[PDB]
Amino acid sequence: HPVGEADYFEY
Amino acid sequence: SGVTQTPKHLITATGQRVTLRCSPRSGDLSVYWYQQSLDQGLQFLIQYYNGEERAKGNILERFSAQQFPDLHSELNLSSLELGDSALYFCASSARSGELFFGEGSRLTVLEDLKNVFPPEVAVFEPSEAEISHTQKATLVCLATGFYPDHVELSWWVNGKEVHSGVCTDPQPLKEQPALNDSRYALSSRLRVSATFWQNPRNHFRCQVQFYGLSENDEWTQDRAKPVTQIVSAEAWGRAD
Amino acid sequence: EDQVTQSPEALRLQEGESSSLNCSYTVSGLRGLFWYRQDPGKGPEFLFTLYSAGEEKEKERLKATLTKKESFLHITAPKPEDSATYLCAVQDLGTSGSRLTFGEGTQLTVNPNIQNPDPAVYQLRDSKSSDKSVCLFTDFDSQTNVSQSKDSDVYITDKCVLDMRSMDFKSNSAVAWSNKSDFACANAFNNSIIPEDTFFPS
Amino acid sequence: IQRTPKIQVYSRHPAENGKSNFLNCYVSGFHPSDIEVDLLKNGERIEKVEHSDLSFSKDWSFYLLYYTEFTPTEKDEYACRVNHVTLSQPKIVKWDRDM
Amino acid sequence: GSHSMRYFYTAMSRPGRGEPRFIAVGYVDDTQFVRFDSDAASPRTEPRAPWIEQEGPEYWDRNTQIFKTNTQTYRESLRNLRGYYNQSEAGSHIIQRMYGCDLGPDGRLLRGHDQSAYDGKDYIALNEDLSSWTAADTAAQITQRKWEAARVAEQRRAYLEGLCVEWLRRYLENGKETLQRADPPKTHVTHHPVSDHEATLRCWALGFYPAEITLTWQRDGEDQTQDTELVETRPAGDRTFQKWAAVVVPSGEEQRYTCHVQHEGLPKPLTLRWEP
Ligand SMILES: [Cl-]
Ligand SMILES: [Cl-]
Ligand code: NA
Ligand code: NA
Ligand code: NA
Repeated sequence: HPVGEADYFEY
Repeated sequence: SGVTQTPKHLITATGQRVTLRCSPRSGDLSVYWYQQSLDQGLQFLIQYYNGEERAKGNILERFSAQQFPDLHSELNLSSLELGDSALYFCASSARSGELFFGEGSRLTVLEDLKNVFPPEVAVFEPSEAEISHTQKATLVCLATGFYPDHVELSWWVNGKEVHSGVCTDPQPLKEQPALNDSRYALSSRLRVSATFWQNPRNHFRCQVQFYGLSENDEWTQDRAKPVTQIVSAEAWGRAD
Repeated sequence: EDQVTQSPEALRLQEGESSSLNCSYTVSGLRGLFWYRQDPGKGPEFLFTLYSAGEEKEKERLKATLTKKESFLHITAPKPEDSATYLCAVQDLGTSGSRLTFGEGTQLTVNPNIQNPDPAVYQLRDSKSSDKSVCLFTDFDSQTNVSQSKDSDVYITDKCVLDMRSMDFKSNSAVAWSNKSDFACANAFNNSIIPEDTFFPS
Repeated sequence: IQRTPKIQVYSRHPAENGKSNFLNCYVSGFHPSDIEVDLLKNGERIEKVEHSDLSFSKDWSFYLLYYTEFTPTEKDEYACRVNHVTLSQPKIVKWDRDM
Repeated sequence: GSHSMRYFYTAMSRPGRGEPRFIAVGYVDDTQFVRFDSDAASPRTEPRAPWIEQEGPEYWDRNTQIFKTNTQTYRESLRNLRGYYNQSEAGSHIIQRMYGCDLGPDGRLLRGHDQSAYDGKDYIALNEDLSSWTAADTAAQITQRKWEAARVAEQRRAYLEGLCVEWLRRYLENGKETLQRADPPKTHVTHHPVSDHEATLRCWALGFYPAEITLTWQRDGEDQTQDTELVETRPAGDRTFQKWAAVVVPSGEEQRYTCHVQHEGLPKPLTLRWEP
């Protein structure tokens, strides 16, 4: 199962 | 909090459309819309991050929202039903993941706006028996015949709002409980020392802010349009 | 699949009586559990966040603890000001964004202690009208309950606590009024168990 | 910034002269991801050729497997034509029954 | 360790103002079990191993919604990155990401991973402690401060120690006849003559799983890396692997040389020779 990216998860 | 929601109150009729505005906290780039139906929990509707839609809950096809480039959001509710009457909350997420909520928007949807009434407000001066027995003096304020439930009662002593010695009922009373569209009544108490009530220079006003029909709908009736308004009643200290 | 179950939905405590609020949760992966406090009319207020079992957060009379299945919000020696709804929410690792799945809440009412009760019924006359009148039941102890009237023409409000913090004084009171005049204040709260020592002036 | 692809041309099962099989062309060690791979039967493009999904190694270089079901014969010549940004002209790699 | 689960992300920008591409592949050891490709009308996560097929449409929506969201966020990231390195829209750039959990020799978490690259070079990586980051330059440090303010490291630790491990164990059981059944290599040595430096010896290993194998040629003195051509492990297509190592030069004879095969599927490492 993949991890979900929370808000402000950007490079 | 930092989140701002407008309008805090909306009373409209079935089949109409409403627009709810939300400004996230300064610095927050996301908007979350939640619905809190009367005696029910918060339900996720929709989320926006930087003007772009992200997660979608159980928002109805009738409902639509968007986040503007200035980050503010608008939630539009069209073809309104009685069951759409709820508390609408918007939240903005912090960079560390916590959501912060606004005051909310309370929407009341009615079939017709004919049964909408402002309150009548009356102040009942302390009993002389209470003054003599307790050395305290309680003023009672009664807000009656108002429909719907959106009222904010405040006590103003010598031009300044008081919170000490006061308690207003959390919930109003149905005057004709069987009516289902029953008008409401709301009591409040302000207790002051007999001495404070005794000097006549001291002035007491009970303020009732009613959230009615303003602008949104037309009024095709005899009596004055039950608009959002403050209704008040006052009393002055008695030398006795 | 994201379910938050709060128990009890209603909590009726005596002032000083400690209680534990339960929050059961099922998530794919726990990102964080949240406790909010909600007052009637206003929006949920952020209290604290717990990420791992064994983590503890404490803000005044509130203490929160986390397990892999539930979260407890312990309230120590509650005060009437703690009366509110306590909301539990969860963030999932197996979904995108920071959205919260809320529990239905634990509606708490803290019954206040009453130092020196002086139960009495007083009649209050309108500031404008001479005829129009109200009946005030006041200064009763924390164990006296005000019953409703079966008379549709008599309105009886529920109990209400006012704080005269200037004199470290707290007081209970309920209001009664009737549509029809000749309304007796001595009988206004006839439907409720009224203290034998209740004071009724002339 | 740019890495040249490693090309291996081979059969899924040992080379059975006459009985059916699979022709594989495995490209690895390249960066960026855009690549052209064509499987050839006697210099002409094999009609129906599938490939694995784009994945990468610990060194971030890309790998892909291109494949087609084939029946090898004695006089049948097979090849893989690959083209990368790193290559001036496409590289034809002929299939050897011993590699 | 014994077993691992990895997700590989490839985010690539398009030549100009074109919409970037997001691809994700999921692995358990060397078996690929899922995929997502944002380049489709309605992209959906798809099964790639026969044992992930039993998963409900709730599992597939969770996957699809994570990858549809990554598509939008990796687009913003690709733009943030070309800004750091002062690159125009003209060129195409790639963000690669590898994250996953290694289960122990027992089956508890050995260690967790979360590595990213920009244009094929390391950019940012989660340290072994799952608490700190290793940034490659000042631009990767801009990403680190973003990820520290967003509590990314803590949320990776929770995922890697929990969710990642639970689901790997789940897949390991569901596919135990594939994933936990080590296939030994089908080994043989072929003879490829030349008269001058004399012939060539090719030691094959075929149809083995997992990919980890070791082939060496011992003419006795030891393994002799110099005169051996060790072709890298390649997939056959049936979820099995292939590899060969060859020697030339009897400088002596083809029967002096013996092949050595090391693999999990073997009770003991093999001693293979050419049989005329
Ligand atoms: Cl989503
Ligand atoms: Cl309960
Ligand atoms: Na407004
Ligand atoms: Na309850
Ligand atoms: Na190319």
